[PDB]
Amino acid sequence: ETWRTNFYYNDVFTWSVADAPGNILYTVQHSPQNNPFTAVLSQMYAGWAGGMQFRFIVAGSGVFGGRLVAAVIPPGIEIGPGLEVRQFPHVVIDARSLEPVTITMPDLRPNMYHPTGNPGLVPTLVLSVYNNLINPFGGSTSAIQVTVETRPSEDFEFVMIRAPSSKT
Amino acid sequence: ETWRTNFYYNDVFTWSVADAPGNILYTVQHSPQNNPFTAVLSQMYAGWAGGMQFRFIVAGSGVFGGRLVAAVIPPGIEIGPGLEVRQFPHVVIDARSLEPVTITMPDLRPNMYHPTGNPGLVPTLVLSVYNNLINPFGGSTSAIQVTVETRPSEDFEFVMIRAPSSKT
Amino acid sequence: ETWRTNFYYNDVFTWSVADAPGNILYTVQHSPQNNPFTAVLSQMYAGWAGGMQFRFIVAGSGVFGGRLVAAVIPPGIEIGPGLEVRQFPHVVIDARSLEPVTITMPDLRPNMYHPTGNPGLVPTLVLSVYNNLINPFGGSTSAIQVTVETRPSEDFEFVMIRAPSSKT
Amino acid sequence: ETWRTNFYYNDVFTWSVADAPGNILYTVQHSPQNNPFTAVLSQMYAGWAGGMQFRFIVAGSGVFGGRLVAAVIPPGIEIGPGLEVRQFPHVVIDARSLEPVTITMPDLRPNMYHPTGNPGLVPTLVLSVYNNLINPFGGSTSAIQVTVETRPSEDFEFVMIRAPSSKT
Amino acid sequence: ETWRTNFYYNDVFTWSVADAPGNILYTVQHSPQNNPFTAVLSQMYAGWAGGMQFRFIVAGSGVFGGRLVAAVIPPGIEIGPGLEVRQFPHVVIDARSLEPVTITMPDLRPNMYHPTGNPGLVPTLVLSVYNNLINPFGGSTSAIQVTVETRPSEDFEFVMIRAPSSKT
Amino acid sequence: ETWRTNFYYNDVFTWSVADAPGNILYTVQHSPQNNPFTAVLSQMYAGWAGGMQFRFIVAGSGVFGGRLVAAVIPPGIEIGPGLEVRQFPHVVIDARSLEPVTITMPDLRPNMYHPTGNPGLVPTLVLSVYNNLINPFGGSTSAIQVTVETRPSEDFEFVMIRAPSSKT
Repeated sequence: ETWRTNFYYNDVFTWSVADAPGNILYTVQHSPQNNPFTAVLSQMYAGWAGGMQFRFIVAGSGVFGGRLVAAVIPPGIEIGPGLEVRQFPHVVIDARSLEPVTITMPDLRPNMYHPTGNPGLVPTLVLSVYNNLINPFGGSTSAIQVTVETRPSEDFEFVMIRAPSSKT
Repeated sequence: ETWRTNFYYNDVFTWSVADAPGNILYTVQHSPQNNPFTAVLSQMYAGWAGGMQFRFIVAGSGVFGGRLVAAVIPPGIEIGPGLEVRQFPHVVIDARSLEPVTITMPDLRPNMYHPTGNPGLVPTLVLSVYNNLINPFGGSTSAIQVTVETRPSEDFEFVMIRAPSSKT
Repeated sequence: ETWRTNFYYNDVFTWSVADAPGNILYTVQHSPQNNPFTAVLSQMYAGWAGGMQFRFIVAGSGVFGGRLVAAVIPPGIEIGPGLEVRQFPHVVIDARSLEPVTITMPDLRPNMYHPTGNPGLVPTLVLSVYNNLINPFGGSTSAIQVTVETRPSEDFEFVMIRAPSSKT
Repeated sequence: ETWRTNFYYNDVFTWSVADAPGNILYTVQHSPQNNPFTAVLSQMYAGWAGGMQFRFIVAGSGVFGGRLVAAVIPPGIEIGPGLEVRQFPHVVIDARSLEPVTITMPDLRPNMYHPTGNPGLVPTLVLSVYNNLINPFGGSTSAIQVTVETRPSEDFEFVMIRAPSSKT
Repeated sequence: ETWRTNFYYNDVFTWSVADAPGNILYTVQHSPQNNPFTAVLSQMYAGWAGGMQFRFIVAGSGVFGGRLVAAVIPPGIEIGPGLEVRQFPHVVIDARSLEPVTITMPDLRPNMYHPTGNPGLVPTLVLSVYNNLINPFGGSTSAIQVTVETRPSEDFEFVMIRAPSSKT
Repeated sequence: ETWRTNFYYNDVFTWSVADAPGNILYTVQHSPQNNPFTAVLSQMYAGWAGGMQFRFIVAGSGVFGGRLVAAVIPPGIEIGPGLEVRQFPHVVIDARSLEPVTITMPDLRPNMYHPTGNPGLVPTLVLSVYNNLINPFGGSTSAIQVTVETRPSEDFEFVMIRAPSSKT
């Protein structure tokens, strides 16, 4: 299936020099709505399970400095300013990265599947500043953009086909 | 075990000529209480899992016309007048059927087992009119009866034996 | 895939005693729009190919008489009153049929695939009266209903995945 | 060849309650003209041999009674009112038959092949009343229709290709 | 054949800082005219089929930032400002890329071959801005050049040799 | 065990242009307290042995210059300004390094294990300037940050389980 072999655009956010280390820049809950094609397919099924892959593309240059840290937070843990992302299993993203950086969010769940419309407890992916962005030139450029892309994992699947006009 | 090899009477409902297509005639939630012998056994166990088979016997004649449609609704979907039963996986029941028609309701659940007294989310079986009943003679007979019978499926089982006098 | 293993409701039409033999009661062009689930999937693909199966359920009784004839018309043949359906390859449908009657419409096409939004030349399925309906009782019932259901064939497939928001 | 794998419409006749037992309702001589597609092919050949299959579709209902008898008459036997069809090899056709009844007419001939335009001696298929039609309701319906279809047998063939514009 | 083993110059376009994300910078229809040597060979043949490879060489530097996205659009889809290139299968091109980036455009066609002079429906390759170009120095340089090169794919071929002086 | 398969944050220090070559920037003694998860586990054991891996992430840019040198100092050697780090076995760390640099500190000890609370003689890891940091632009940026991460080695282990409320 071609809809699960390629990465597709999901979202975009901004990283600036003002952001102090430890600040959270981007959070998203695990859901089929985070992919363009799973959102279409979800209207004819009553449940889902499996993980998803995320890919980050940094639109920086070779003169910038600074790093970001991304990690997956298990269900049942409060998300806020006092979260130590750097002490979870994580990956490191550079400002002058030329190749995309990929992190997989597995389906960490206490149930067997997520009902559509009420998935229950789900994991969360959190992006935060590890080292603050620096611009040695000090000109008019004080921020850069990061693009997010997603692709379903190998074990992702739908269950319990249903009528398209039904209500969850 | 003879208590799980034969079909036994569960309920009965009425089908008339006045019922317009799409009207729901009979609904039942998945439960051990839908069989005479599982209801007795349920008083000494604390949990259950597995499916059940349903059998419909139509007390019609060779001059009637009209059809019914039966389907299993997954947990988490609202049941009401605006439910498109004909666009779920279903079976078709005729008014002049001589042989019984059998549909199996599997145990579609997000948990590992159903606690007794609080099973949680369960599937539902829905019977509705597919084509309205017709009587070409137009006499005094305007309704017929349908008998419902049940038998536990192969994978049905009880767990966690408990004292008979305990309270759930 | 459960969306291609079961039959689902498509349409319904009326057959009465007034219809003279040779009259056409129901026609439909070959298209993914004739199935509830292929219509949803067609919004993310740019082409399709393959056949479809049709199933007819007659809501008659044991006292009616009369027969219908159904056939597949190859592309490039005019459809109208002067069409001899009975001299094409066809199937015969009875008024008192208890079991559904199934006919397969293959993908007869001069191209390699059908572009979505402009399929080109396609076959057509035609239903017409073979012997007129008769009611020996002669009461108030002069018409019966026929339900149509569809299921994709084994060789049906989609090609050329595309963005859901694109325009054909 | 698709022209010899399917049944096609040939003719139709009427069966009523007035017809006394032993009356002949339908007769036809063995000929390539009894099939739509052999009639077209016969214009480029000078001879033919082989049998043909006949199929009868009764447009009755479940309340009618009565039976018909069909048999093949060898060449050289006079056909008329004093013909005992019931004492030839025969098949029995019911008024409330749901499935078509098939009889094969073999090529019983004293020659090697039939010249086109002068076949010589040929067999004949005869339909007659075995038990008279009865309508217990006694309303306005006193007759039913029977449709005839044909398909060439396995051993049917043409010989001696000729110019289409020649005269036999 | 050396004419199908090496890349050769096709075209060039301009990328500037003013271009907003989503703007289309370069489009080309699939054709033998996009390669220097297939254009010469096309004057003695009446048809062609097969894909082509494209190669992009960015004349940027190590201080620029920004990315482009390239994708193949199937035949029968409207090309314009409201095209979501980022949600097709695509490749990502960087402003400071040192190595060339290659994308293959297959021959997506509903026919068997493309007649020369009237190929019919053909795919299209589209280049658009994914992240806008940025120059941290902010001097006089506000645009860069991108060179395009092509090479026929393995399955490309010509058919139906014809006189060089004939007219299509 | 996931607590010994991933790197986790330990500390951070500052590197500036003012630091002359040979100056020491960061020193740490070998201890279970240098990892977040070994510090928790150390409260229920009475001894430990084995090495630890260190990882350095430099938050520099592509325009900076300068290098650092890191080495492991055996127990029993005085640590001070007159230490020739460059003439020990060492690794070299660059200011514009994109990938992390890893050095392993083995458990060089004259005993069999380190008692908790009084480990005895232990090795030390020393970071010092090899070539001074340079900023060709000469703007307001005169310092960069270096992040330190740790992960236990393969041969690290605890011994002699003890009551959590005991005192060493």
